[PDB]
Amino acid sequence: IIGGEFTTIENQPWFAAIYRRHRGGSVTYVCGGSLISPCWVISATHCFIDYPKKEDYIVYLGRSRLNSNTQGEMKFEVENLILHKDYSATLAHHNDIALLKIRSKEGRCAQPSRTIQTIALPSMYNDPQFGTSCEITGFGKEQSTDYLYPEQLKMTVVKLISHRECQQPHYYGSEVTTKMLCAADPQWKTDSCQGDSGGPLVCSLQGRMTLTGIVSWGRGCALKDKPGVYTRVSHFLPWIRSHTKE
Amino acid sequence: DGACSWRGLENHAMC
Repeated sequence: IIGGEFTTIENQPWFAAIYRRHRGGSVTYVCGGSLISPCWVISATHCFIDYPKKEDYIVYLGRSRLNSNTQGEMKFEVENLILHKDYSATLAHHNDIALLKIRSKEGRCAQPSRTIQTIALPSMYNDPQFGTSCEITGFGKEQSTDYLYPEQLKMTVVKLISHRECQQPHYYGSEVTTKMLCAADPQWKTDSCQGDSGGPLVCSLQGRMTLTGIVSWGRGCALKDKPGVYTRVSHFLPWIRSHTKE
Repeated sequence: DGACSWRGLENHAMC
C-alpha cells in the first residue's frame, strides 16, 4: 500500500495472508485474500498461475503482522486451489480470480472471532457509482522502489473510476474491460502496490461492507493516469457460486 | 520500475 495508514486485522477481519513454502523450507509472502465463508478464501489467479500446486501454500487469518505471529491467528493448509479457466494475461490480467479452500491440520475451517470474520459478496452487477470512496488492504510495498514489504498491515482509500474514464488511451485504453474496476486517488498519492494483489477492495454498498473488488494489476503504483485495476466481483457470482461447492 | 515490481506479477518464475 502506497501512502495511507497502518492498521490491524480488527479493521479488516476477513483479510487473508497467503504464503508459499519453497523447496528448501523457506516461506515467502505471495498475496492477500478475503474470507468469504468459513472454508473459502477468495484471491487473484495470477498470484498462483506459475505455481498452481495447492500443497505449497499456507493461509493465515487474524494476522496483523507479516513475519511474526498475531495473538488469535489461525494457520491453514490449502485443501483445494481453484483458478479461473479463462485467465489470460497481457498487461491486463483477465478473469483474475481464484478460490482457496482452507483447512487446518486439525481438519477445521475458520472459526469466527474478534479478529476473524467473513465479508459479504455484492449483489450481481451491483456496484457503487464512480467517485465512491472504497478501502484497500495489504502487506504490499509502501514505495514502488522498495525491496521489502512492510511488517505491519496497511490500508488506504481510493475512489472508483468510471469504465469510460479508465478506457481513455492516456489511461489504460483497451486493457480494461467491463469485468474490471479502476480505482485511484485524485492526486495519485495513494494506491495499492506489488504484494497487495488478491486483497480486498471494500465499498459501502447500500449500508453493508461489500467485497467489490480484488486487487489485480496496474502500471506501477501511485502513478499519474495509471489507476489500480481490480477484478469486478459482482460479475463473477455464478463462477464463485458453483466453485464454492468443490 | 519493470513489470516484476508491479501488481500482476507476484510469485512469477521470470521474476
